Amino acid sequence: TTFRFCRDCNNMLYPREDKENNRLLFECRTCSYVEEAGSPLVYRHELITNIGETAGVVQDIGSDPTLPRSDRECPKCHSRENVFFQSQQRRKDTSMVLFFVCLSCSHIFTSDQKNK
Amino acid sequence: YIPYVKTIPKKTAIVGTVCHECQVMPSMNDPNYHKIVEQRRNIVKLNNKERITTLDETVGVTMSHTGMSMRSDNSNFLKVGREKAKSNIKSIRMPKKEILDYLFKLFDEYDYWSLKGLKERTRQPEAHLKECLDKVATLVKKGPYAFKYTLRPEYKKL
Amino acid sequence: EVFDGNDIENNETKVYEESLDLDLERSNRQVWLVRLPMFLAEKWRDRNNLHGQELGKIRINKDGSKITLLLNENDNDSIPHEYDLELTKKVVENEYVFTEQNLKKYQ
Amino acid sequence: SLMSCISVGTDPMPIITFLSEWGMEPLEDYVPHQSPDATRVFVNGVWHGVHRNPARLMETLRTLRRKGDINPEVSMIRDIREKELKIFTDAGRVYRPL
Amino acid sequence: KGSRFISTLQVKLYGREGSSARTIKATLPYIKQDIPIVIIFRALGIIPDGEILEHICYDVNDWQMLEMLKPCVEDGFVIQDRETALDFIGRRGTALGIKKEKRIQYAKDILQKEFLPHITQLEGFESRKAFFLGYMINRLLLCALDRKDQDDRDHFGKKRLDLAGPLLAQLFKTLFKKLTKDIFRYMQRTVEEAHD
Amino acid sequence: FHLPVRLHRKDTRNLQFQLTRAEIVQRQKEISEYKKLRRKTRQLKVLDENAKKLRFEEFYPWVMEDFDGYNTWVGSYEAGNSDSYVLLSVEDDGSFTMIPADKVYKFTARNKYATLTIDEAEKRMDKKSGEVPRWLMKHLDNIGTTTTRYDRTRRKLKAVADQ
Ligand SMILES: [Zn+2]
Ligand SMILES: [Zn+2]
Repeated sequence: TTFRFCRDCNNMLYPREDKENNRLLFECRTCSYVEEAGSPLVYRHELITNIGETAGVVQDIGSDPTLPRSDRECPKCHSRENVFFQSQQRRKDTSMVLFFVCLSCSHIFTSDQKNK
Repeated sequence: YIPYVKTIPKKTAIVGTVCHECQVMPSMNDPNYHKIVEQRRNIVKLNNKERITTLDETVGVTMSHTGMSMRSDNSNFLKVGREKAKSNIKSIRMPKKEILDYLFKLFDEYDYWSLKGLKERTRQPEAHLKECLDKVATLVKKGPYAFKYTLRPEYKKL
Repeated sequence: EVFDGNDIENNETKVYEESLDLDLERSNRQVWLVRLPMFLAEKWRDRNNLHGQELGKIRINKDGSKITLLLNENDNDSIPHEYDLELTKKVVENEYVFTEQNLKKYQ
Repeated sequence: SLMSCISVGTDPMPIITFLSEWGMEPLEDYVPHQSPDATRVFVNGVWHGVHRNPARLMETLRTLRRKGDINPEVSMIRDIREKELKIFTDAGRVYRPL
Repeated sequence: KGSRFISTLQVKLYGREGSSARTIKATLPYIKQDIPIVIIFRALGIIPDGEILEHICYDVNDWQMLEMLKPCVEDGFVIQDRETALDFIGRRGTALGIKKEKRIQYAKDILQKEFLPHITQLEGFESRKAFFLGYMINRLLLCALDRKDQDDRDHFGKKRLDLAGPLLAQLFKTLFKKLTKDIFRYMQRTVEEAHD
Repeated sequence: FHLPVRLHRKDTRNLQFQLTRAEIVQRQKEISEYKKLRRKTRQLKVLDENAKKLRFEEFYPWVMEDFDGYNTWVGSYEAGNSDSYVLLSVEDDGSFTMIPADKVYKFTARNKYATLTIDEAEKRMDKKSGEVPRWLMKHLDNIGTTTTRYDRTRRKLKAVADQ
């Protein structure tokens, strides 16, 4: 879901319906600014969310001395050095799958063999 | 609309527009370099505050200016009583033979005359000064000009 | 310097002898916003100095992308004579410099 | 514990001044969408500014503390995952040597 | 250093997971009611909703975080300027000593000297207060969405030990404050009662 | 902006019903045409002079309004970098002129979208309805209530030009 913001006053643009064209238009509630919508999606409820699994990865993640090291091979550069950490989602419903960050290309891959 | 806003006019003018934002940083390849680093390092090293001084004099001497001490204070600070108590003087009653004319001339000046001013102007004891005032004037306590003596209507209405 | 508000009575014609409208004459004037270090800012912002003397020179490469400042020899060899002006924002908008001063009160 | 010690606290102002002169941009002009990779800087739990190169700043600060310029009791923590830099100077923190 | 008093600020996320609209309200001293975060943000000088969301969320693609913030803006949509927000904040204040004229200033004073005092207390630091509030909201939302675990109460890093120094410091200040009041009372009595 | 423009210090409370400069000028023209004991013991808290001067000086924020009221910006004092900047001015000769900076002000536009009133806002906040209508502003705009100074001034100016 994308929250478009107004051009003239920066306020968020809520969806509105025009019966003359039966199209989707985003309009402002204060300054009367309109724009044609690019997508027909208006709400995205994610009960089972995969977002945040790899949150916090930075350009210098390998510099962290606490993260463990591994010898698994990165399948994009043929490198053996990498740091792995479990999913960052704290809800007690996630699997113990790992996520490996390569120290040579900053690529993120997983060791899971079920869904990948 | 609103008829009043209480503005504060001033002489203002635009004297330029900002086009470039810059950050001055000394070059690392200068002979004077690394002297600012020492200056910056001295900032944290500095300790402006100073520790409390400890008096090395005999404890008995340091405590001689505390509690019941023979020494008397010479300060003139908040001596309100001394400032005003210094002024004090008595005065003899000017006889009715004389002050009777003084009061009526006083009343002719103003029609609502207070007690404190009357003692000051007459400069007489309030004891006898009361007798003449009550005999000639009356005091209104419940009126708006409460606690002010005024000449009685018998003589005022003349 | 309190004064009336809307002033529907037109009291500004006699109270003030100068135009109250903002002056745009000097608006068309380029300005550079520069942040200075503690040592440099402590001597350039002092009102007991800054009499109009030449504090240095500004050197710009012909192709641009690099700006440096060269101070004079009046620093007493206590601070670097060369500085690098890092352009934090090459394009800047919605920024302006405005001044203010008192107005004549008589007539 | 035997080697446990409790800090006495120091003035945090000199540290804040030092950070500002070393690239700690003031929080007044921080645009989150214009630099979504910068590390926030905290001093005694107060967000004072942001830094674009946290690695160099931490390396400098750590060297300064070891050299004896900053009070040893000062605690410096860099949460790389969270992109935060916390500096604590208030008294009451218990520390031990290593 | 300076006053040694403690002021608590709480940001609450009303409603449960089964609610169709969950809003965030913050508790300010001497206000008696919980105000929406957006209203407070406007009172600090940020009227547009775009910047307020920017102050809270630091990622432009974190649509999940932005979704939970929509109810807040809807609740406080009717207020769209500093003066209206300041008056809305002020009228909730428990002063009742100002008829209506200083009401706007009263709210501004409260947000300056009693809102996040540990940051600063001088005029001209509304941006810092706004940024810190967003950080608290950001931390609240991250936990609410199950990205972080609730802070441990037993984590010793968040605990402080007061030795003889700090303890006597607090006791001495209170006693000294009592001493200063006694000194003033004698001065008032001496002037009024005409004594030496 | 619509010249002339005025930049003065004024009270910003109720900055929606204040007469525009053009309205004041028009009002002047028609006006000319039409005429054609204490407690004696008080304790004061000690406050540093600098803050008091700033408080008194900054009591009335800067207001920038154009002739027609189309643009109305209100400034706020910023202490983050008030005394840490040194402005540089370039003359029309290639040289550079040094001018120290004094203060930094943040200006925000006002009344662009016809804000509501305190009484109206408070009523809507109360449980008058389950939720405010998504297009409440649009509905009230047609009724004519909750207008802007620019629209308010333009109609008045047109009401005079017609005669
Ligand atoms: Zn808009
Ligand atoms: Zn790799």
